[PDB]
Amino acid sequence: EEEITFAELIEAGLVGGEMARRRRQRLGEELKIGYANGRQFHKRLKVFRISRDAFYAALAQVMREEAGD
Amino acid sequence: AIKKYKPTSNGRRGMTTSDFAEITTDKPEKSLLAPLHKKGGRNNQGKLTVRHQGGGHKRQYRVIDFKRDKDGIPGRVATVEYDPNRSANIALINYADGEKRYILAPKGIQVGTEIMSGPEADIKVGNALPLINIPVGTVVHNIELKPGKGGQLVRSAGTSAQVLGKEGKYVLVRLNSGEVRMILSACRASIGQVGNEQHELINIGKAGRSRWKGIRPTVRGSVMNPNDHPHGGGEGRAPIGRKSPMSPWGKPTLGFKTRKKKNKSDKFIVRRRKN
Amino acid sequence: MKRTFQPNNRKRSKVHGFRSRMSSKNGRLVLARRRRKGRKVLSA
RNA sequence: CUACCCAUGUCCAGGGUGAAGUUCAGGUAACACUGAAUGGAGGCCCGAACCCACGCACGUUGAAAAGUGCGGGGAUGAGGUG
RNA sequence: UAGGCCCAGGCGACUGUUUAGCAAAAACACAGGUCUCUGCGAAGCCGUAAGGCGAAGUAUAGGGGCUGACGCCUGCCCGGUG
Ligand SMILES: [Mg+2]
Ligand SMILES: [Mg+2]
Ligand SMILES: [Mg+2]
Ligand SMILES: [Mg+2]
Ligand SMILES: [Mg+2]
Ligand SMILES: [Mg+2]
Ligand SMILES: [Mg+2]
Ligand SMILES: [Mg+2]
Ligand SMILES: [Mg+2]
Ligand SMILES: [Mg+2]
Ligand SMILES: [Mg+2]
Ligand SMILES: [Mg+2]
Ligand SMILES: [Mg+2]
Ligand SMILES: [Mg+2]
Ligand SMILES: [Mg+2]
Ligand SMILES: [Mg+2]
Ligand SMILES: [Mg+2]
Ligand SMILES: [Mg+2]
Ligand SMILES: [Mg+2]
Repeated sequence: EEEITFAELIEAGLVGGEMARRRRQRLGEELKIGYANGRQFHKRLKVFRISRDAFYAALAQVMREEAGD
Repeated sequence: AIKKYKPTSNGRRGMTTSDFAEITTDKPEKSLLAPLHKKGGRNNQGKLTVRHQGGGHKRQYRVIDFKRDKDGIPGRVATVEYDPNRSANIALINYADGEKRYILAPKGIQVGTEIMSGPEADIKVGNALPLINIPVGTVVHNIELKPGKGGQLVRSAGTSAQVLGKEGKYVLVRLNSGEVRMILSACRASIGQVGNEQHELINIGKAGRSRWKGIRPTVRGSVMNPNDHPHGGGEGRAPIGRKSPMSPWGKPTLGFKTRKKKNKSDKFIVRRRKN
Repeated sequence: MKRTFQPNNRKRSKVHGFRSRMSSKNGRLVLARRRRKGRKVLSA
């Protein structure tokens, strides 16, 4: 039942600009689902049926490499 | 179904074969053939460049519509014939304006049904239409990559691919090998799964039966001279005397990926196949 | 005992013939050599 | 000449055995099956032409720079041959 | 003119192929099994390049490695090398 919502992607900082483009360019390949836009990214999340916890784990991961993991 | 021969001799000991339950006729349409001579794996220099090929029963090529562009015109299934070049079976269509064509016969269909091929045909086996007008979750076969070129993706007997969602000008599609890939939304596709799925269970039975499908014997590498293969020579039944098994042209042949690194299509492959 | 030489004329002319010799630079070299030596039979 | 491939032709006396299927019956819950008739499958059997080359003997400045004689193998096929 | 037969074991499942001219086999092949690469201008291969085979095929398809009908099975080790 929509383990992830669109507002989650929004608050994750995944909206336009350059920083959010880097955010998606990282997160996508960190999930092996390639690149997308916001809506396309959400639809890919839905179609591959990936779990919320692994999504958050990779989120924290890519923030750490952003912060110098 | 599958017919099993009774073991009257060592020849047919385990042999089995199909039964052609669906073939409705036995004479091809005359005005739809073309000459075709086998080539025995020899390029335009008369040199052998592909081993294990040659001989076999003479065939005659049927011409098949892979574009399926005639639209708005309701065709009609007439027969289901047997094609010695494909692996699947082909059907004959009678368009209501007097024209006859061959179609890869998907499973389920039988003589009498109707066909439409426009971007307005409804979701139904046999019909064809561009990918955009196709709802999500349906199975599909005979996919094409460049618009207006004709299908060249999943095509053999029993294969079937699936649609997975819409995008701007691309579509997410999972192929038969479990690979996922974006595809231009303007291409056409063919509903339903290719019939004749039992084709994978057939047991050949005896050497001659593969001989007369144009297949020649293959000599294992480990029994040649060292002059002819990186496996040659030895005590006499000696193991691989190298760090990895190698192709006859000196290249590793276990797990050594070969897809080109700088391919100009990787931007369309979202999930490489797994196994 | 099927010996090596099985005579035939069409084959001979299509292989060692004159018009085949005058069909490539090397054949013309052969003909020039034969002429220079002075042989009485250029081709076959 | 020999190795493999491509296109187009052609050759294989004669006799056995009897798969599937079909039709009858019995049979069973109909089936499982059993028994007859029909049918004519098979890298099936025996054996000439043809192809091959397992044993022995002879020959070894030979009839012959690889043969002959008596036996041997396949013989509708992964056939032989122009 | 016209099959000697029988009782035991080893090897190879079988019909087949092989050192023209000292080796016909337990060697090769094979039907089956398994591993691996390949999303289509596919991978591989020939060619310096055009041009081709693969294939007028599309993962139930194609190439490569090992094993070699069928029945019962294929144990432990990832330090080293790939
Ligand atoms: Mg091969
Ligand atoms: Mg068999
Ligand atoms: Mg050897
Ligand atoms: Mg070497
Ligand atoms: Mg060695
Ligand atoms: Mg026989
Ligand atoms: Mg021989
Ligand atoms: Mg004799
Ligand atoms: Mg015999
Ligand atoms: Mg044997
Ligand atoms: Mg034998
Ligand atoms: Mg010898
Ligand atoms: Mg012997
Ligand atoms: Mg011998
Ligand atoms: Mg095999
Ligand atoms: Mg071509
Ligand atoms: Mg072996
Ligand atoms: Mg063994
Ligand atoms: Mg083991």
